[PDB]
Amino acid sequence: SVKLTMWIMPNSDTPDQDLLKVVKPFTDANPHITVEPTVVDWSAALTKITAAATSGEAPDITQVGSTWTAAIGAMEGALVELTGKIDTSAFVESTLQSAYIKGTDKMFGMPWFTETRALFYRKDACEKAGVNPETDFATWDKFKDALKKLNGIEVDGKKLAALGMPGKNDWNVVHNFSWWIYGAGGDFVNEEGTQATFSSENALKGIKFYSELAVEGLMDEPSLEKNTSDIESAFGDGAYATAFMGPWVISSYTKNKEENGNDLIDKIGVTMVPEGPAGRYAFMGGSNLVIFNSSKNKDEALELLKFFASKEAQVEYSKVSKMLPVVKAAYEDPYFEDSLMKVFKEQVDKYGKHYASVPGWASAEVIFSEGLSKIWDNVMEVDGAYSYDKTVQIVKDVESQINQIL
Ligand SMILES: OC[C@H]1O[C@@H](O[C@H]2[C@H](O)[C@@H](O)[C@H](O)O[C@@H]2CO)[C@H](O)[C@@H](O)[C@@H]1O
Repeated sequence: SVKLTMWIMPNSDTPDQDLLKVVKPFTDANPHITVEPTVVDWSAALTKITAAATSGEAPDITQVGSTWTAAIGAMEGALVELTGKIDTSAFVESTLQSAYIKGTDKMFGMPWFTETRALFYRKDACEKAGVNPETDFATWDKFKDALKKLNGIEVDGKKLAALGMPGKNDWNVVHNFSWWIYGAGGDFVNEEGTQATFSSENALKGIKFYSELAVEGLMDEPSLEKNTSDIESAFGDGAYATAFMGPWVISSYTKNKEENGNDLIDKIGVTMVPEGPAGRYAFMGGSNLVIFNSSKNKDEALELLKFFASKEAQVEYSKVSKMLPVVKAAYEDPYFEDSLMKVFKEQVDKYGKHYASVPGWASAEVIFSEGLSKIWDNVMEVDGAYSYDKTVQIVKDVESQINQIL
């Protein structure tokens, strides 16, 4: 029979089992097609996918970060063009921007799932600090005042940091700055996506406001030396009062309770990111699916992508992974009325903003990760006292690099 291979990026402790649970109805209905997933770590995925495209040794299908689709699709003869092959009228319209190469009419990926980053908070810590989560995180200024109340108060048998966020180089370095830049009134690029603009006065204002939360002692400075994975685990172990995280962590914390009784899942809530002077904006990300032009089973590969876009598969994928569907009909299922999941859906719908879907963006994220993390080294006073002037110089240099890539 036809043996389809596909690469997936992990966001759970059992990536392959989860995937096989979703595709079992497809293999049942199509007995002559089998699906075998192979996990590729996030840090290695961009290089591994790029090498697969240029060399011609690839699986049939791979997951791709939504923000990388245009970079891979723009590579001569790398991907099967999907424009006209997938019925996109059933998708959440906003999810389609990252499936195309901006400015062209060429679609090289299919939207698979969506995610955003929301504000997790500890209900018990807020009660002790006199913070009302419903209202006190609503704006930048209220958020900062709430962190001041939370900072260093003893909950149970430890002093909690008010906000825990990672600072080490991973792909989330830029994502975690994005909505602060947006909320300040700035953007990474011009409307056309051909010019970097995050050294504007407003972009710098958002960068300054967020990074100086750590200067002012409201962020756990030691956590800035760690990556997203470590902060997610630390929050699940009760280390912080608040953290901005994606919805998949809810699955981790639920499993922690089942496996050892860690009750952390029972004393957290989630609210939308605080509103800045520009209005409310949120990070919109997720992943798409692509078919390698080197595939010798392109017919079956397209059948499988269409399955992943089916309502039933979209609903089941969200339940197992906690990611958000990209297909409108999936939200008819009552599972999405859950008090935590509804926050993520409302936030990405009303306020979600995705990066420009341009071929150079994937390369830009490499530079963003290496460049913007130097801001956290400035805050940590590794090499000299903190200085906003140094942050400005870092951002100017990064902007010059990104302009050259674009
Ligand atoms: O920037 C690449 C890619 O990142 C995606 O977020 C990932 C993140 O990179 C990873 O470290 C974390 O553990 O999981 C998240 C969600 O899968 C983001 O969703 C994409 O839009 C983006 O293209």
